[PDB]
Amino acid sequence: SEVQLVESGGGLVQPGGSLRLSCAASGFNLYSSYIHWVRQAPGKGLEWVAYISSYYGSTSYADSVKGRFTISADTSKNTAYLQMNSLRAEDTAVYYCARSFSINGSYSWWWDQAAYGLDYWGQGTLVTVSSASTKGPSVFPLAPSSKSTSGGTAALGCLVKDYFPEPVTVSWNSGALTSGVHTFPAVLQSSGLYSLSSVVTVPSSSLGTQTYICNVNHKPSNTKVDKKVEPKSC
Amino acid sequence: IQMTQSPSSLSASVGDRVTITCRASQSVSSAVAWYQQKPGKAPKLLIYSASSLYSGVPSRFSGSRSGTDFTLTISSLQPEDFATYYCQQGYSKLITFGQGTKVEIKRTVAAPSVFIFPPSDSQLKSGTASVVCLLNNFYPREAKVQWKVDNALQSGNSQESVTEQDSKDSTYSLSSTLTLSKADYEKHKVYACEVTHQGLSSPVTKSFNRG
Amino acid sequence: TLFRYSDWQDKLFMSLGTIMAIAHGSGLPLMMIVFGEMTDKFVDTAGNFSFPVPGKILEEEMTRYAYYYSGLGAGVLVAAYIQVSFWTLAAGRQIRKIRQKFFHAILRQEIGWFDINDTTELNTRLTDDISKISEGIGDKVGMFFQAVATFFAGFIVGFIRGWKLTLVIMAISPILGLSAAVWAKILSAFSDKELAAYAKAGAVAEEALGAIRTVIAFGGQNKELERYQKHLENAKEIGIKKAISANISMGIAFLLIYASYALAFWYGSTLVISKEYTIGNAMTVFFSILIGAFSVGQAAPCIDAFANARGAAYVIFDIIDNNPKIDSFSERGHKPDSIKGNLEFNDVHFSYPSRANVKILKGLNLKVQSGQTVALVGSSGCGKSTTVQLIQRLYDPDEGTINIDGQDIRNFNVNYLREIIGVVSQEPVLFSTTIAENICYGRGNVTMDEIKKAVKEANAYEFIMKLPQKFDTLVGERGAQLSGGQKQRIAIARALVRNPKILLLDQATSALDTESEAEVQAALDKAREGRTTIVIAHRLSTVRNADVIAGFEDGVIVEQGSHSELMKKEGVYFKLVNANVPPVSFLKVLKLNKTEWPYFVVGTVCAIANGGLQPAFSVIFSEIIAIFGPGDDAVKQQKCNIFSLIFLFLGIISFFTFFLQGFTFGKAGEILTRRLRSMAFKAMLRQDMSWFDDHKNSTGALSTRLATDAAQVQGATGTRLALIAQNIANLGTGIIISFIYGWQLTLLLLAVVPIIAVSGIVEMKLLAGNAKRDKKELEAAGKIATEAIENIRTVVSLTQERKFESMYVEKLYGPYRNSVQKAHIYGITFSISQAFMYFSYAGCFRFGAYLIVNGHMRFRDVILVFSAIVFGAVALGHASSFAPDYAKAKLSAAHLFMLFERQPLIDSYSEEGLKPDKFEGNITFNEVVFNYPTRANVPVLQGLSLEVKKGQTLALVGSSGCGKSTVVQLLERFYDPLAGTVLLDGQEAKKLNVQWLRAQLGIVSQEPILFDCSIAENIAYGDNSRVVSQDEIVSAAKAANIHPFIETLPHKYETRVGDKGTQLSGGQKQRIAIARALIRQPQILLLDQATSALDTESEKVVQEALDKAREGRTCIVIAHRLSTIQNADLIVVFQNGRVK
Ligand SMILES: CCCCC/C=C\C/C=C\CCCCCCCC(=O)OC[C@H](COP(=O)([O-])OCC[N+](C)(C)C)OC(=O)CCCCCCC/C=C\C/C=C/CCCCC
Ligand SMILES: CC[C@@H]([C@H](C)O)n1ncn(-c2ccc(N3CCN(c4ccc(OC[C@@H]5CO[C@@](Cn6cncn6)(c6ccc(F)cc6F)C5)cc4)CC3)cc2)c1=O
Ligand SMILES: CC(C)CCC[C@@H](C)[C@H]1CC[C@H]2[C@@H]3CC=C4C[C@@H](O)CC[C@]4(C)[C@H]3CC[C@]12C
Ligand SMILES: CC(C)CCC[C@@H](C)[C@H]1CC[C@H]2[C@@H]3CC=C4C[C@@H](O)CC[C@]4(C)[C@H]3CC[C@]12C
Ligand SMILES: CC(C)CCC[C@@H](C)[C@H]1CC[C@H]2[C@@H]3CC=C4C[C@@H](O)CC[C@]4(C)[C@H]3CC[C@]12C
Ligand SMILES: CC(C)CCC[C@@H](C)[C@H]1CC[C@H]2[C@@H]3CC=C4C[C@@H](O)CC[C@]4(C)[C@H]3CC[C@]12C
Ligand SMILES: CC(C)CCC[C@@H](C)[C@H]1CC[C@H]2[C@@H]3CC=C4C[C@@H](O)CC[C@]4(C)[C@H]3CC[C@]12C
Ligand SMILES: CC(C)CCC[C@@H](C)[C@H]1CC[C@H]2[C@@H]3CC=C4C[C@@H](O)CC[C@]4(C)[C@H]3CC[C@]12C
Repeated sequence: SEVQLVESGGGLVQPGGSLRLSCAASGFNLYSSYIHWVRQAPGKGLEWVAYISSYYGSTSYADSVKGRFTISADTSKNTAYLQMNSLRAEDTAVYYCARSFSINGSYSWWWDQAAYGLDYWGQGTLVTVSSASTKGPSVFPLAPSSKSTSGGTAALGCLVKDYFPEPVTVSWNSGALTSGVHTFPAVLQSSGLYSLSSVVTVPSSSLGTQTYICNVNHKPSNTKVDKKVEPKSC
Repeated sequence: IQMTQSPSSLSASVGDRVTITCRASQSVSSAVAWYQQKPGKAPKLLIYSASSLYSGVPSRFSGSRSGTDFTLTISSLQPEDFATYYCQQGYSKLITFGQGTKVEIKRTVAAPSVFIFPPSDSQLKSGTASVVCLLNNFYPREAKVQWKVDNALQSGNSQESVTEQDSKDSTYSLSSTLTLSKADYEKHKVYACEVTHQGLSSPVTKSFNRG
Repeated sequence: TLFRYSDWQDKLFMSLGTIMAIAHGSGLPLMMIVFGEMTDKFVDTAGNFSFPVPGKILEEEMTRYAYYYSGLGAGVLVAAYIQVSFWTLAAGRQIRKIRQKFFHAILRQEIGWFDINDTTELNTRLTDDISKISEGIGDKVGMFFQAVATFFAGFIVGFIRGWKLTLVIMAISPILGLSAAVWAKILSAFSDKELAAYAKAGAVAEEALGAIRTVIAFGGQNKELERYQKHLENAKEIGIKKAISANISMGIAFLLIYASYALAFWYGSTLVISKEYTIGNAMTVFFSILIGAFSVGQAAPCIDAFANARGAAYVIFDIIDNNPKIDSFSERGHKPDSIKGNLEFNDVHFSYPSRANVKILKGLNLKVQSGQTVALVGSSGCGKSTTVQLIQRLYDPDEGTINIDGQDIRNFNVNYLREIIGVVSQEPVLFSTTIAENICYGRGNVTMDEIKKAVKEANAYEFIMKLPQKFDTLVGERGAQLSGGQKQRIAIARALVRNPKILLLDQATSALDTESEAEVQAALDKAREGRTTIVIAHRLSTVRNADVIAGFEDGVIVEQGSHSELMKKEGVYFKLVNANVPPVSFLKVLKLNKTEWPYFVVGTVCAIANGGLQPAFSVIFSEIIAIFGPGDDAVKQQKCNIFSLIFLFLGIISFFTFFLQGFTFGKAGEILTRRLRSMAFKAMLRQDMSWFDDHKNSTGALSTRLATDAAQVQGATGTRLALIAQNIANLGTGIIISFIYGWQLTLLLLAVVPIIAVSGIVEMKLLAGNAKRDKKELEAAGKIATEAIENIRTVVSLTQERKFESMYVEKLYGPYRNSVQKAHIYGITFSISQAFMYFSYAGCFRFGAYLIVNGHMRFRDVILVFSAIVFGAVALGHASSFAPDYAKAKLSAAHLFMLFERQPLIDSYSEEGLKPDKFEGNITFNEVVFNYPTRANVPVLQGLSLEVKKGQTLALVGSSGCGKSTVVQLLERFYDPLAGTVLLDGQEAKKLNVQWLRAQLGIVSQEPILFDCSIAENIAYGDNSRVVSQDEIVSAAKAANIHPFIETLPHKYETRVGDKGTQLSGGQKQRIAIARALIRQPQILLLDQATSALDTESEKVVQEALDKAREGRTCIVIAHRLSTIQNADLIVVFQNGRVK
């Protein structure tokens, strides 16, 4: 067929936990080429993790994980496991599988293991390492100040706060207007929770006539919320 | 076996010679690669071994080697570009992708406009505040800001986020969230926020009163 | 004796193959005769005047000799080729005739014969044993004859050419004879002891793999693994002995062999000093006797293989000549042609040979008038389908009689008898062909009008005008691309294109809707106009349209009548009314032991020594020729004393190094075999109950996996490393010397070495290609035969064996053409092999004469180079073919490396999962949809709900195996539901720690087993992970009401209930199960049919014991005794996997 690597597993654990990430290939035989496990930081960079070759039985881990993670490669059903143990807080990254390159076309030799690059990948399963669990994001509307720019470009929004886990949808005019709306990405709060702020630019020419709502919809907490926007008055 | 994509976060315009240097560790010796990744989506393989392209890849991308000064250069820049490239190297059971670069589009310096808003009394009850003195529609990305509560060098109480460059006219925005617990935001009256940008002939100063 | 099936052309083939076998075998000794004469001329002319700078006589003689050599080469070319082909052609032809006649007499073989034996034994017998005969009679006989030829020719050329020396040599033979013979007795006895001890310690895996399920419930992995290790650590003590003994003996053999060399050389040095036997005639006797020895030595297995040939062919011939009771193929039968539909029975008794300890027929007395329909009823367990099978005489009853119009059942020519009647059975199976072709097989020759008219009338035409490729769709392996009710309708279309005179209808309306049933009913009704039809009763709502209606109570006519005649007749009817095997590397099979590297190091250093021993004998031989040029006796004879000793020094050093290499690698091998045995078993036990419930991973095949493939891996690990190392030394210094000495002869001979060497390689390549194509064609015909060894009873019913015979032949003719290609492919390269050994002499020596004349290298150097290379390659060949089959133990390693890594979805070892502290036995089912992914076509549970409360009970009433055992499993979490959830104690069982969950669920299954231990050891198996106090046993021994009878036994808690423990009843070993489930203090029970061997009291006592501690804790019960169902707390029925 066409080369198709998918992943599985993954989705929640705290520090001190196990997990199993299963990369199932489709379109080729597993034991012909090498298999790696890259890990994309949440917003920072892209760092290798391991590999295994099931035709010379040769495994190899990067330092930061040695002894802790274990790879394996079940060639009864074209599958490549990565079992994880004792996860910290510096491992919330997303974890793509990958297949290292071969030049001949149908197998790879031992010399120069994966020195021609990695060609096919999957789409990463995102994993996390937070304590406790998730809570509700009580919004506190960023009401435009009464010192608003008279007939200028007025900022206004609301702060959806203490919410987990990602994502949450924040819409304006209840899905009828998001011009000038910037959904600032989810930034993390010290104890482990999050905060995002969605603000919009408006002229003060209409501040009397039109009055809006920031519309929040926090799906994994089983809750959908509203809170009207108002130009704040002393 | 360490890798350094030295000119991190490039800022080149469409239609120009564009350069990337990815200076390696010692002697990888032509076994490096070059990956281009558009955000959120898996990285692609662009070229390998520092010379020779993959399949399906356009022939406007140049790979150059010299000793251990590598280079990935461009001249076409079809706007399908503008992502982040990572130059992994692979050698002796140790593979390292180095910390890559990005490519920012060019535009005129966009005047930054600041907005400050005291936290909602709807909010102060829970025992905290989170006041935001952010910015909007500024170019370039480099903006220095100063919280100054009751005329003080506020440090360590700022966590700023920034969206990715606008697709249409390519400016930025900013959100800075100064938080304060209940025991704090009750004893100070004038809360002053400052910004510093080259678009501003004068680094300005947002403020308010606690009422 | 064994060559019966032979035309004349076979005999001509064999004989014109044998004579040329002999005339090939005699081809080296003549070669040595000429070698003698030529070295004589060379060394004579050399010493009598060496000419490093009138000599052309040397050339005249050497060209003469080149003609002799090559002319001899041509001779062996032709004779080699003919030996190979003609022998393998006679092989192929005779084996094809064999196969064909064997089938045609397995179809003629009755069903009693099928009731006796197995049905994979047969097909495997076919495939393997026919290959066994083929290789046996095939060609090994040719090679054996050429062996005896080269032998007697070696000794004769000896005595003819110099007799004193030949007697010296042949005199000490009986000592080498005694030596290698006691070598054989030693090694054979030790192999026997070793194997017997293992197979005494491998019945454990076979009694704890024939019962994987009870184990994997009660938590008995590690108890087993340790019952295994404790036995492998007995067998190592004898493994080691065999290692040292066999390899001492091998070293001895070489000490003696090298001792023989020294003796002969010193003697035939005194007898050359005396000017009696010249070097040319002195080297002749030497080498000819050497060649005699090597050939006749290296052809013993071509006798073991012939023995295998006979050993197989015995049973095959035993069957082809076998001749049964009533013959499915003899036209000797008094077949009437006009007859009514009369069917009269009387006092027929019939028992089974395969089951004679239960009377199944008890004397039936029924009359069937012509046309009048009787409809048969009866309960579950009397033998209806049995009676049908009888009516058509697949057997012979004991002391009764059936007749048609009084005419005997021994009258009807069986083709007539089973082509005149028709039957549709419980599951009439469809073979692997079309629809039109199944129907054609209905009769054999029919009309398309009959076709569509039956098809329609058979209620079964719509899907045809719906089916893909409407007319000719492929109903493949066991009817997967169908509905249910279509299969009985299509069977009825087949059976109606038959136009029978007696019809039989059995359970063919079990998964239909009513209307289609009624259609086919009225269709056979409007078909019966003078004939009878007998039908076995599924639902007594349609039986009503009968002339007479009959029931059974133990096989006799018990109740006979029509509707109202029985409705008040009060018998039984009244109560019834309401394969990739991913290849492995080498590196991986090795990494399987990088914890005996010291042994590999000793052994490979030692090996390289042992194997670089020829370049010695090349340079030694060079020096022997060198000393004999000028002619000063005094110092010659002293040099020759020296060289006899050197041979003696090599005879000792060879002993030590042989014994090391052998013994060291014996140790490494034994160790790795013990480790792979243990590891693989332990990995078997950790697999979910699907993998074991396959037709591929049976107990036979797994037990073979352990008992041979573990052994075979050592081949590819150690011996192949020793062997690569050997040959590198044997032929690296070869070429290194031969380049320091022959700048230019060496290249020329290197340009021939590959032929003598790559006979084997080119044959491996092409023989492998054709062996693949063969095995494929063989597997086609094997399919066609697996059919009528599986679906036998049907095929003899339709009598349509004889169509399968020709269908079989049509494929059999594939592999025969395969063989006829293999002949020529094999032979031409074999002959170039044996053929090209002579042309090398010719070329090399003629060229060396060229140089010597021109003056590039002394004759001692041409003899060096030539010996170092040519006897190099010829030694390489024998070395290699001493190894064990590396192609066959690089796959074996693959078959264990796939059993190692395979990750079961339900890991029976895992240390994770929510552990619940204290457990309330609240079991719940949520519309659980289920099917065995083995026969994945019938959804066993079609959405099922059940819910029981603590201390309470459930109980599922109904019919046998209706979907009533699968519930017993989905809690023990063998299988997982296709759909549905079984959340336990409020929480989902797809989240518990499986190792924990089964620790609360005590079970008394339908057939409890007692292992090969003592009874104490056996019950206290009831709990593991904590040893059982002896009183715990005793406590349950009074609980389940069993402590008394124990006090009668020899060893109360210590008697041995053996393999199955045949010392026991059904009611006591079943009772032990209660003893067994109760030591765990199990929360929920599952008392699946504990009373099928429990007597009244045995159960009637223990139910008090079953429930008393069951009080305060649930139980599901799925049994058959109403008098337990009634007092139960709850109630459920199961109809086709559904509740109502
Ligand atoms: C030349 C003088 C003639 C001496 C005659 C020698 C033997 C014949 C003596 C009596 C006849 C007895 C009939 C023997 C019946 C079968 C026994 C036999 O005998 O079995 C051949 C022998 C073993 O048989 P196998 O294949 O089973 O071995 C593997 C052994 N186990 C299986 C244990 C690993 O063979 C072997 O292995 C090892 C053989 C060692 C050969 C070493 C090669 C050196 C080559 C040339 C050097 C020659 C110099 C002569 C100088 C002449 C001067 C002009
Ligand atoms: C048990 C653990 C196992 C471990 C774990 O691997 N293990 N441990 C130890 N071994 C082991 C070690 C060594 C052996 N060898 C057996 C074979 N050898 C041998 C040497 C010289 C030979 O002849 C010299 C030339 C050849 O041609 C001749 C004779 N000739 C022609 N056709 C046939 N013979 C000839 C030809 C044409 C002419 F015109 C005249 C001639 F004279 C003279 C023949 C054979 C020595 C090596 C076997 C097994 C193991 O395998
Ligand atoms: C493919 C097979 C059949 C190879 C055929 C090779 C045969 C036909 C060749 C091999 C080398 C040849 C011999 C080599 C040596 C010479 C010596 C010369 O003074 C006369 C020809 C003579 C005697 C040649 C005869 C033919 C010969 C034996
Ligand atoms: C097993 C044995 C008997 C096979 C028969 C060997 C035959 C084929 C060998 C043995 C003797 C050989 C012949 C001996 C004499 C010569 C003289 C030479 O100048 C031309 C070839 C010729 C005529 C030889 C041709 C090949 C030959 C006929
Ligand atoms: C076991 C039997 C059937 C093997 C048959 C061997 C016969 C065919 C072989 C064995 C030894 C051979 C003889 C050995 C010695 C002589 C005398 C010599 O000056 C030339 C070769 C010649 C004339 C050979 C003729 C063929 C021969 C007799
Ligand atoms: C059964 C086995 C051991 C018999 C071996 C025979 C050996 C031991 C004997 C038998 C006949 C012997 C030869 C008989 C005659 C003589 C003459 C003498 O002045 C020197 C030794 C010499 C040349 C002998 C050499 C050794 C010899 C070959
Ligand atoms: C079958 C085997 C065990 C036979 C025993 C080997 C005997 C026959 C061989 C082994 C080595 C030989 C001896 C080696 C050394 C000596 C002394 C030397 O200056 C002349 C030869 C002589 C006298 C040899 C006689 C024969 C001899 C003893
Ligand atoms: C098939 C292989 C093993 C044998 C091939 C034989 C060839 C390589 C050998 C056989 C006999 C040799 C020839 C025999 C006679 C002479 C004549 C002389 O004035 C020059 C060398 C020359 C011309 C030799 C050259 C090589 C030669 C033809």
